[PDB]
Amino acid sequence: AAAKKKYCL
Amino acid sequence: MIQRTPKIQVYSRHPAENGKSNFLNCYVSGFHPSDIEVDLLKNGERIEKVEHSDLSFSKDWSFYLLYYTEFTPTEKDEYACRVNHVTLSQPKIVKWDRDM
Amino acid sequence: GSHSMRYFDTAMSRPGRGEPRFISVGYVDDTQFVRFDSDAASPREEPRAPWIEQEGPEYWDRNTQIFKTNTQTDRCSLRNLRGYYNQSEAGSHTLQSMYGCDVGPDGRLLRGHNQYAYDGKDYIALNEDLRSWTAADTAAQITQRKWEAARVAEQDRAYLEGTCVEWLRRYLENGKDTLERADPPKTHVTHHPISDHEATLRCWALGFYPAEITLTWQRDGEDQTQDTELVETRPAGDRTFQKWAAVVVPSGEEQRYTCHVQHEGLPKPLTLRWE
Repeated sequence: AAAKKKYCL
Repeated sequence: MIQRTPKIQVYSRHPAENGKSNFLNCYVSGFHPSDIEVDLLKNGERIEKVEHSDLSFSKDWSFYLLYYTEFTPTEKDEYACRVNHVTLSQPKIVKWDRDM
Repeated sequence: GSHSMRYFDTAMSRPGRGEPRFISVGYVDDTQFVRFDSDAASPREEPRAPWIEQEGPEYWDRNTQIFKTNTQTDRCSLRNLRGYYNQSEAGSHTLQSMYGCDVGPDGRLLRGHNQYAYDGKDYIALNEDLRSWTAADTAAQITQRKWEAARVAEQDRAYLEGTCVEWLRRYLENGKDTLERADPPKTHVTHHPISDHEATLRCWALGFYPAEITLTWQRDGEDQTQDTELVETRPAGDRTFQKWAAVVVPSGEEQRYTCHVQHEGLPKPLTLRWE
């Protein structure tokens, strides 16, 4: 996917 | 919280020619936070079918939006953009000037 | 020339008005190609570019699921940030992020980006090494500690050096008739008397892509930086951009001023004068 999995800050 | 006031530009998509169809743009940039109210006016009246771009922001985190609608400039008609934001005491009105 | 792919995500709380809105918009250079908005009636990865429509339903579905999960992650993040800054549940706050890659003419990685801002201030950023973090304050040091324990930077590095560069190269090829075409500015100078003693010269650049451009006025060869009014580069709504630069000139001295335009679309830099 071009989107990246994000991480909770 | 830091807040940044919008810069406002009002202009046409293509150079303006009386009686020829065009798009009227109101570009709001440099503002924070992102809630903003934008109206396009024709002789002081709010125009109804106005579209806008998807909210995005520049590298320095300030937001921008383009509001646009089709129009036909004429010698008579006056156009403008009215903007409100948390940073403004009252709505700001910037008139369309075909030389800016 | 060089190219970038970047996502710009905004999550904003609105207490009393539902959960925080999440919008994510992806660009190649100055061309938007995808949007996801959690407030859209049926949230989906939505094409903003005809060359993306070419990707199959599995691409759409995969990204759609990443955006939906990202919406929940950004809400997690906003709840944690409110607590890191001892803020009350009454106020609206905004978390922004930008991530993606830049590549050169050969398609090789120039550099990766992953960074965040809270309430308009930088909060944490992955360093250019793609291995360590720069935290703005003691709250972002808590996120840095959590992300160091969980080896987040490695996952980000792998995305930026792999997935991001591979997709950018693929988008550039599928979109080559537009993404790889620089449109030069159409330029002209206009003159507007102010008084008997002065007039404005305005140097216009219209119809150009990408948005990066340099417009300057020189008087007798000297840059008039301080005395030039430069408007923010603005979109026309048909993919191209516009900009002008104006200087106030003493009457009769117009020919001493020259407008200089540099743009990647032009075969060579332009020097223009009034008439």
